[PDB]
Amino acid sequence: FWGPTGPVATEVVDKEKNLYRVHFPVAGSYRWPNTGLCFVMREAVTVEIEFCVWDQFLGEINPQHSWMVAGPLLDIKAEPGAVEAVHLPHFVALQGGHVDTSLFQMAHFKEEGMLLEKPARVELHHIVLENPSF
Amino acid sequence: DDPAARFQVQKHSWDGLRSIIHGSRKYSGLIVNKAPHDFQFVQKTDESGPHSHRLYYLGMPYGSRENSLLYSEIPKKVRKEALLLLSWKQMLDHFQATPHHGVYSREEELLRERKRLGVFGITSYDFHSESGLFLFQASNSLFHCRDGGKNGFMVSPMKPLEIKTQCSGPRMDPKICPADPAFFSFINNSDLWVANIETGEERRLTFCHQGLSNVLDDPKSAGVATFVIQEEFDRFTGYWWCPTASWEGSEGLKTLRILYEEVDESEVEVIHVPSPALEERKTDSYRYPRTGSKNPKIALKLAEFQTDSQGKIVSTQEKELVQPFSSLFPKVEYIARAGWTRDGKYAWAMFLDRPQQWLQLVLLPPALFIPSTENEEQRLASARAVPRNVQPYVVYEEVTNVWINVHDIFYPFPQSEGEDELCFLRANECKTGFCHLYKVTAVLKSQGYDWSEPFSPGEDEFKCPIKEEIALTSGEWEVLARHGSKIWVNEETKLVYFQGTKDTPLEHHLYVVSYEAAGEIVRLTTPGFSHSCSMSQNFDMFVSHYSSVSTPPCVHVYKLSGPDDDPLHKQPRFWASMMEAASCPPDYVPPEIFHFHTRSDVRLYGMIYKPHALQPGKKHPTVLFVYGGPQVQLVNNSFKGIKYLRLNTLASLGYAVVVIDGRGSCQRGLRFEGALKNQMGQVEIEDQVEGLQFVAEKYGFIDLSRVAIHGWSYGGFLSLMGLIHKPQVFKVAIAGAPVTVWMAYDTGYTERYMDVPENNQHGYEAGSVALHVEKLPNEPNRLLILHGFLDENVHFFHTNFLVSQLIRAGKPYQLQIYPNERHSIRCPESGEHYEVTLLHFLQEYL
Amino acid sequence: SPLGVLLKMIHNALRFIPVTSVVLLYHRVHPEEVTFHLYLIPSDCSIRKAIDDLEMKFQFVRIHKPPPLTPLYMGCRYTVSGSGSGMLEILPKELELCYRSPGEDQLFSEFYVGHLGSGIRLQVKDKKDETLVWEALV
Amino acid sequence: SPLGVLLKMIHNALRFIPVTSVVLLYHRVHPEEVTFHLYLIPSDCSIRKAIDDLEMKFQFVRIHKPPPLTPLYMGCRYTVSGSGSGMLEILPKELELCYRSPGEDQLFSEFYVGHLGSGIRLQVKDKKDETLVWEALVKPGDLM
Repeated sequence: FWGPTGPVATEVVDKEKNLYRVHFPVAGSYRWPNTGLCFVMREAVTVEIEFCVWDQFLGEINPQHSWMVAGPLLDIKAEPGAVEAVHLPHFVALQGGHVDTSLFQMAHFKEEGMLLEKPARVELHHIVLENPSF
Repeated sequence: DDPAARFQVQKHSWDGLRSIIHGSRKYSGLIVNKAPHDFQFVQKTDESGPHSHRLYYLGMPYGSRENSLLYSEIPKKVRKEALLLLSWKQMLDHFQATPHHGVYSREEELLRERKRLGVFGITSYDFHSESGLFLFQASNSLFHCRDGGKNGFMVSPMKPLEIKTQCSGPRMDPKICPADPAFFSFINNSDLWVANIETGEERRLTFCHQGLSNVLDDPKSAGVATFVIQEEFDRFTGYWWCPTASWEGSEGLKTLRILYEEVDESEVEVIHVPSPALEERKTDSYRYPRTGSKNPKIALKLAEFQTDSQGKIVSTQEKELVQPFSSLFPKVEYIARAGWTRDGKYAWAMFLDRPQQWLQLVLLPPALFIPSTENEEQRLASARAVPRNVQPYVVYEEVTNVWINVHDIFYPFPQSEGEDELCFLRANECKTGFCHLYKVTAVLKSQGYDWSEPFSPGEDEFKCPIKEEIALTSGEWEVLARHGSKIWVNEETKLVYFQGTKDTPLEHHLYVVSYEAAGEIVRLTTPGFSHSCSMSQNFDMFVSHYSSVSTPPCVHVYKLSGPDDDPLHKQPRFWASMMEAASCPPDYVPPEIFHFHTRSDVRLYGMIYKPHALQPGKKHPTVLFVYGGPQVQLVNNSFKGIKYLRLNTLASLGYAVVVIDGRGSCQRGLRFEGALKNQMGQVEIEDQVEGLQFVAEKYGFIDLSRVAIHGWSYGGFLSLMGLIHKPQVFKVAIAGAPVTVWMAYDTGYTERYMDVPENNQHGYEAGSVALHVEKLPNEPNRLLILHGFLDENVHFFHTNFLVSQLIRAGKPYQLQIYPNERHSIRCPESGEHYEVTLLHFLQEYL
Repeated sequence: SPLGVLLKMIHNALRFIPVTSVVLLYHRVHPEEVTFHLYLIPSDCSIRKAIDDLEMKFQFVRIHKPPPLTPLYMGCRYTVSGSGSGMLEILPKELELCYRSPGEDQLFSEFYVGHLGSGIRLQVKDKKDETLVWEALV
Repeated sequence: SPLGVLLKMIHNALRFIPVTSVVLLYHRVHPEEVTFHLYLIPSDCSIRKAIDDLEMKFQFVRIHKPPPLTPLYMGCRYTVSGSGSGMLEILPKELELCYRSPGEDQLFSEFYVGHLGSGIRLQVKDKKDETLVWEALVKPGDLM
């Protein structure tokens, strides 16, 4: 979908890779229900997105059951410095209790390895990140 | 006293107890991890790439079962305050490192029993830096690969190249020649071979094993560490490459020496122990040196060979010392360790005598070894040919009144500065009572020897006097030497990195000090944990695999960083993490450490597992788990879940589990360890009993009327000593694998913590529990004897003779055999039976 | 680049944190017997679309039942029952909500119905304390 | 006597053991009869695509394959029961999960039933305790 500009479907290049491209012609975006998530960028832009797989990134890490997958493992291809928020689909537990908001560990991959950034803030069903979204 | 205030354990069915053990198993699999080990740092030397190093190590990814060679990429720059968890990239492409269902050769399974390697896969590998060569043994066949030397690094995994051979049998113990990485060496049929990777040419070097018949009739081996050396002195190789290449210069050729230990085990007692193939009903002979019997006749020897630029072993030559080894070195029973000085000038060796109160380090220069031929005129000829000046230098001589623990720390410096007078580092426990490093400078003053005539050495014959012995550490703590710990000596910054117990006896911390002056001892690890560390050869960054009594083991990668002018105060900053801390299971309660003081006012440490769902007021049945013997410390601030989950299972059924290290347990110095000297088995139980009465007073849930004492090796021996000498306190005794007669156990252990039976008759009669069987209880179901039938360390004879003397004294028992397990119950099904039998026995009769 | 969500949890003890997402039953229109598969998935439409791609390769079509309204705890054992429990042949007695990728096939309960008709009652219940969390008539 | 801790219990059970059931359920509609191949191979990821390609060029079909909830412990054979075994042909029953390299055809269980009809039940359980490792009934709906 496309938030402020009305119905514009995200371009898919092939079903078997699950790649989703768009060009934003507008400042600002709205939550996509098909992705269940939202990134906001304040100008016209190309972005490519992947929903790849968590298994070939986390079975390569040993205490993987000292974590659980709680999201889609986004891959993003945009120019650096211009994305100003990404919202990842958090799965809620704060409606109940016994969950800390501070010890949360966002997974920023590189070919180096897993990085565990500290997220800026957690929503009910998303989290917001800072501008260097790689 | 009060049956309304004595906790009753719920009597589960046998299938219930299995259900409990399986629920431990499911959680247990996640808890066990087989942490990465055998780290090898290699720089990337690029200054424009992303990765600063490549760390190579052994590990199991968990995708598969067998542990394999892997690597991580250590970057030049971490993003700060966001931890880097390393990718575990595979060198090899998911092949079987072991054959189907764990079948090995009998000598491979024996070597894995001596090293206690329970894990499957590439257990050990060898590495050569400059060539980037990884030589390892997979599926009883040597393999190799190369990663980033004169070649480049990789990002995909490769195929491990197999090494083709004409030799029939396993090729054990492979080592790359450090001087020439194209050449390597291995043991085949207890004889030393040498090969060359790219051309495939192999070549035997020793001829001590005729391969004619059984080992009762073919007794000479070469390059093989024998039984007592493998299982009590923690040495598994018996050959050491010379690290440098010398040139004898015929026209262009290049010599390559190897020091090896020839062993003639003919005059040592042979015992038969049942083979794993029970259907065949045959045994295996084992040259097992019983206490008091004579040890193998040992000797050091040089197997040299000479090669060319085309890469062929042209010449070869066995060499042996100018006099026989036993005569040139009287009072030398065991070669504890050996190797070479890094320049290649001398081959060193730690000798040790039969009382084990007299250890001495010796340097053997290669010219002392003449060729070996049966022609006695060629022998005299080269006895004339060896120079008068050259000499073995007994450099260091430790003498003690308790026993010598073998400390493998020995760092000989290069001595080209001041061209004599070797300066080395050496751990010395006998001097002050605690294992401390020293810098020692001896003076190699040769007096001149005629090696053709045979002389008798004196008592301080080759002993060089000491120039100086500066003490780099001191205190009431020790520097860790044994059990494969080591030091790391940066000679450029002139620092020595060691491990020690300086902060507390319960924790192993990495310390650094300078060997110019003992200024201060800088700790490089966080307190409250215990650390197993491993440095880069460039001394810029290390790994530490560490844990605590509460937290599981993690493996963090630290980076030494600071102003280079002050290397001693370089701050270790956490760079990245390799294997982060696992999940403790929800039923797992981490145990409580305590300490207390005896009537002699010595401080003993102990653990306790509290009963889960503890009810105040209620008194509980107490399992005193025990080892209590030397060279093992049960109580330390370290994760007791991956190896002592059974203790938690007991706790989860409601048993108090108490663990005490009484006097004898190591990492607390020689005077502490030496309270069992010639009365081993006798003093430990008083320390364990006093630990019960203290824990009974401190915590109010210890029922003295229901005490079980469970042990497995020396612990099972003590559990039986507990039931004999303290019958009113210990209700039952689950004695696994017990050492029931000391006179039957092997030399290396017994001859060291007691001595030869002619010397200590009262100590042997009071310590062999099978000779004290009349004092066991007349009541039934108070004694459960467990034993692995195919045992080679604590032979089945021990349990058999105990049961024999129980029969003769008319005393009941119970007994459980594990017909296929050597010394640890290895197979998980057999281990599950062991645990359900332990729970059942406690449930019913405690 | 790849980016991933927070999934830190803890190491000391259990939490079994609840999940937000949906539980989905898929259908068949096969003439001999009609087989339903009841899945237990913790994620959203992209993982569902990957499952859709697999199921499309093995001829499934699906109607969208409403989501659960109580949060359901990750990895817990949830007995599945139903009106067709016992009188029709269905459901292995157990189910975990643990995540695995669509590359490694998901946990599911078989349901032979014969005629699809309209639809019959289903149940899901926590094995810990026997609480119904979801039903949908299909 | 250097303390064999003797905790042991290293089953090292793999999460591949659910997808070892996926290798399970190969059937072939070449004749009027229908028959099955059963495989349970952990300790290699490549065995999936290997036995997949091998048995579709050997003309077999892949079925639903419900996964065991428990990643099964290695070193123990698992028996086969059900309404199928004892009425229509199954050549071996028990499966030992042992490793072979992916380039080799493994041990498999062969299962002939002739005509299919309403279906027939196959079950995989343990002989150690007789708990349910795996349980399903075959489809007449996932065929050509």
